[PDB]
Formats: sequence, C-alpha cells, structure tokens
Amino acid sequence: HMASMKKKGSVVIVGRINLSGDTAYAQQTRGEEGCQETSQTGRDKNQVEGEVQIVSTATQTFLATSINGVLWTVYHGAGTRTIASPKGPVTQMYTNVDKDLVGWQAPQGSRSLTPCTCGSSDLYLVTRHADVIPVRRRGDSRGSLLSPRPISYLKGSAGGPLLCPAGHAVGIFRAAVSTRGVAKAVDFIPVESLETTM
Amino acid sequence: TEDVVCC
Ligand SMILES: [Zn+2]
Repeated sequence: HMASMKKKGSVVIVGRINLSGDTAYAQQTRGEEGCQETSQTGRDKNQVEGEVQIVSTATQTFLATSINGVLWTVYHGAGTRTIASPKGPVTQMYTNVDKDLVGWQAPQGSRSLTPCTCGSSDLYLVTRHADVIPVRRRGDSRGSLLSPRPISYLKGSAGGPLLCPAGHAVGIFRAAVSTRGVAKAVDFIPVESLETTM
Repeated sequence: TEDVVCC
C-alpha cells in the first residue's frame, strides 16, 4: 500500500504571456507529454522568460506572476506543490490558504513586474489567452468588469496580473463575482498583501 | 445570488 503511494506532481511552467511588445500574446513552451514528464521529475531545463507564466498541474492550468522577485500564484491552483526548476523541484517560499496565495523564488531568467505607484483605478486584467480586459477598481480587492463575461472565459486565468495603465502590478487575479455564470466583477490579491506576506 | 467563483 505504501510502495504504491506517490507524491503529487510539481507545478510546471508550460508557457508565458508576452507583454513586452506592442502586442500581448500567449506562447506555449511545453506540450502535454513534456509537461507530464516534468511534473514527475520536477526538473525543468527550459529557460524561463518574462513576468507572467502559464503553469499546469495534472488537473488545472492557470497563471503565475513575478513581483518583487517571487513568482506568485493562487493556492486554489497550486496547493502546496513544488515548482519544477533546472535543479529539481523548488519548495514554496510563501503559502497562505486564507489569502489564496503562494509563491516560489522567481525562476532564473524571469523578470518581475514593478508594483504600481500611480494610484490609478483604471486596471487591466491579463488572461491566459493574452486578452487585456478593462477593470474599474472599486475597493482594496475588487474591481468591476466594464463588459460582462461568462465565468468560463476567466477560468484558467487566476494567478495573472491586474495592471495599471502604465503596466505596473496592482494585484493578482483570483476569482470572479458571478451571477448565473456571468461574471460582473473580479476579486484580486492586492500587491500590498504580497508585500505583507514577504 | 452573487458568489465569488475561483478562477
Ligand atoms: Zn500604476
């Protein structure tokens, strides 16, 4: 019974959302078979680039965002999992189920978003398809969608950033306020909460 | 009924 008992896989970086051009676009960097292998070994020799990663477990694909040298994502996606890296699986540096937040040391080669300092309530949610969706900040951790969307559209984008007009980080997207499967607002983890965790 | 749905 115990020999049959295996550990859960690592989170695996399988792509990125490229935001450093004049265009936003998703890039896949690992296909399904590579992802499965890498989840088991915890050894990812790909060179990571950029700020927003697309990540997968065996059951979910979602996003992760580097801010202040830490790659952050949602606990409801990653749980307590290690992340695959060049030298093997990396244990989380931060874990907080109550905030729905986890983080690992940012991968070598990655870059971090700068926390927002401009005070803007005009926000932009970056999805896993590299859609840039306007969100009006309404409070510490909430913003309204200018256009309603099905919740299914936003599924898989938790862990991604809310950006201010200058492209600086305001928070990490985690959940949508929905009625009858239609999202009208988003819930996010503010960057100030990440700094408190650190 | 509004609810917060994890994404
Ligand atoms: Zn700003």
